[PDB]
Amino acid sequence: PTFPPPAYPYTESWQLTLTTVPSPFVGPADVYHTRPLEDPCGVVALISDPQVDRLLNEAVAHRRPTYRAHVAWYRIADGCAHLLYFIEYADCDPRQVFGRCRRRTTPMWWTPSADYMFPTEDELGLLMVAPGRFNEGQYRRLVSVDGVNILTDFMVALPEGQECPFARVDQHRTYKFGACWSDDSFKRGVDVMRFLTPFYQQPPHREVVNYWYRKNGRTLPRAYAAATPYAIDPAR
Repeated sequence: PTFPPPAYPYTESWQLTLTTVPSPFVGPADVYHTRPLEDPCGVVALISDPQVDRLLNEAVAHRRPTYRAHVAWYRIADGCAHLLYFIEYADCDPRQVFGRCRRRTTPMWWTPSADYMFPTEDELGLLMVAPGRFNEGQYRRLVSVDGVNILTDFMVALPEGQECPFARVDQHRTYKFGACWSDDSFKRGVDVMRFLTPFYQQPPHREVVNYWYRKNGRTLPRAYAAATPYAIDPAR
């Protein structure tokens, strides 16, 4: 294992430059498939390298001392998207790992999902812990650096008749996924804080979900295999 890296000071705010959620429909998205669970109470890894390092390298090549960024996730439905996650970064260091920034917002979450979903350590993936089957679907990631957008789709397939006995299904029954927004709605403006809720940064978020997982007798994996461009064990 490794010790935690050294801390660096940053300013946390509710918002930075964006008050509305960026449209997820700004371009085409490469498609990946999350790896099937070995058992229903396992962890789904929405992980795939966005190759955002290219954009940081460009900042260095043009001798720009900082970069700006944001990350958003969405559930894609027919003709519209449900909100899921949004965070913004400013005064970021292009010679450090993504997200090493002097300014960042609180992550903004769809709270029912935040009960069992949280970002990966590098902040560019999501982990989905012991999901109810209702979580099946198409998850889009937006990674943006200096106004350049990278889009990635993650297909989450969960077999019919398989569900974790302690899956979080209570909040979904009450709140579901929230409203669904078309491209034209994103263009007119969907207010971030109107529909999403400020939340913990990734490390305490991970540990809050981990506490629930461990209380139910399960241990988070030490590593997570990336989503693949092909489907593994596809159904019907």
